[PDB]
Amino acid sequence: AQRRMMAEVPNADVIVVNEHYAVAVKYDVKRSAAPFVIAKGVDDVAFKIREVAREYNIAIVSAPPLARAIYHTTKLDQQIPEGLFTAVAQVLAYVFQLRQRKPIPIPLNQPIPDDLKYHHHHHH
Repeated sequence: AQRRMMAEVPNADVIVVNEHYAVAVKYDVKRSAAPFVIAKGVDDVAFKIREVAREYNIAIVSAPPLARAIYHTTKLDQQIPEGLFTAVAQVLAYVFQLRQRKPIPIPLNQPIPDDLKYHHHHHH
């Protein structure tokens, strides 16, 4: 949650959002096979990421379990875990296929893996 992180949000391909979550995701294959997180924050920092993204016409999409799973499993400048690739790649496909405001609700097409979930859950 830095000015240095906030300066990177203009380079995002998408913000996955939804106590508030926002993760700014980039796909740049000359650097990494998997998308990577270039900004992330919760609550107010999440809304500052969103406001910058909207200023720069960067798609913001609501998929709450994906937003949370990315945030919990991916540090800044790190690739998302392999278990989230297909879900993020399908969000990216939708973003890239948009034609030339609340976030766009996108249904997930499969579950988020158990091992990337239950971050706040009290196990017995």
